[PDB]
Amino acid sequence: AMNDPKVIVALDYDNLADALAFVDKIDPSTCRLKVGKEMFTLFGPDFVRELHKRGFSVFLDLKFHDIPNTCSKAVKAAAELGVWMVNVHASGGERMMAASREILEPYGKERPLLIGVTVLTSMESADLQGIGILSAPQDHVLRLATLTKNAGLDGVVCSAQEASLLKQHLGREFKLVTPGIRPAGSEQGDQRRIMTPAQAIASGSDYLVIGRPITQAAHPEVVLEEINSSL
Amino acid sequence: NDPKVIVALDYDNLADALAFVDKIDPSTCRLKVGKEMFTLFGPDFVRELHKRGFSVFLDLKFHDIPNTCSKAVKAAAELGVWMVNVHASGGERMMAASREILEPYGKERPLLIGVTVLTSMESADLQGIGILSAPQDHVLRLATLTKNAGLDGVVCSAQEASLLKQHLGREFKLVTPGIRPAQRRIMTPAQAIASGSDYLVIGRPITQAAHPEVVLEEINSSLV
Ligand SMILES: [Cl-]
Ligand SMILES: [Cl-]
Ligand SMILES: [Cl-]
Ligand SMILES: [Cl-]
Ligand SMILES: [Mg+2]
Repeated sequence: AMNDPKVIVALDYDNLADALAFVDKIDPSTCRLKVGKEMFTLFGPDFVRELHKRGFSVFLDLKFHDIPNTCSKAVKAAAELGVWMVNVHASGGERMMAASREILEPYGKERPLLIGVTVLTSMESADLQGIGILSAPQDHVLRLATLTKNAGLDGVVCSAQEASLLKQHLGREFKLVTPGIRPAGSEQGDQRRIMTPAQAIASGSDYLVIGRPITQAAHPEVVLEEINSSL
Repeated sequence: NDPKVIVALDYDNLADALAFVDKIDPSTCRLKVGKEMFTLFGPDFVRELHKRGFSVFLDLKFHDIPNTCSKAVKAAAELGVWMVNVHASGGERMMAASREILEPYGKERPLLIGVTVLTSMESADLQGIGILSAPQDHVLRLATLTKNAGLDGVVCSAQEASLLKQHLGREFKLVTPGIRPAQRRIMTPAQAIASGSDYLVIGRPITQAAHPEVVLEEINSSLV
């Protein structure tokens, strides 16, 4: 029953000082941080180490996708860095995912959570047909999420719409990391067509990745506490 | 000039990697930095390789939504790398966005190369991820998608090279791993270049050699 902040703040800064100036405004007890391909390619593991020094848990969002040997060694490198969560493309296949899980076994209970990416949020039918996928996107997402589960991974990134059905098929403990949700207290957070954070969590999301609504706030600390209180 | 050999640097230790690079001349080869060394040692390692005079293929196979993939590719251009790759399975829009963001970096911009079907994927692996096409046919589809997006070439095997070169043209670059300088089942460097490969990615045959600079010199002389 330890502290488990549900909001993961996306850090997508092209400047290190701006990024750290933002982190200075928030508390590690109230959120987690996501470091993606942009900030990692620009600033590397030293940036992640600085976030760790500040006491934050980090989701290293690099979506590794390579042959099993290479993908597993990259995941091992994430474990050497001491990250809380790391992701891989399920499209890399079952053997790639299983090899990545296997290599983390020696890191014990503190090992990174290993999460699969199914179909990127930017992709719709047309984009999928372009890369040779003819099945309906929802069915393909379920295929890839099931592949991840069967490879022994800890969870997947998924939309709020997908969450309940994924828990039903894959288990109550399978971790669901959900992007695209806006604070109810923000502008366009009152819109009904997209789930609020409370609705997303009720639907099965375990974590909510949120970016600009927080990083652009005058008082991101206030926005986080409001999101948190509502969950 | 244009060294055709790209040496794979897959070390889990910085000192060991640098001791190896100390043995070779930057005029005789290029270097590949992948997900393992980049995750462990980051852009500072790539900058050290540039300081030593080497051109680098940053092999991180970016695969994300177009905005994010393009920002990662821009980060590669900011680092000054010679080549960077992305997964063609990220789709045409992701690849085109990555090319567009490189436009202002001029002629010195990183070459942008697509990854088609990973070497690890045979028919059974492909079925598992929702692909029912023969792997060779899927490679051709994804390589064509890469060219359509305006990219500079693809990573491809010795088996795939001549067919891709014939179909997609002389100027579309083919970067080929798995080659071994002289079993007869694996192509030699001269055989691969003749088959259409533009660059060769070579690992252990060079990194584990008693005299890596001699292996490189022998490979380079065999290509004419
Ligand atoms: Cl806070
Ligand atoms: Cl492998
Ligand atoms: Cl996008
Ligand atoms: Cl089948
Ligand atoms: Mg504070």
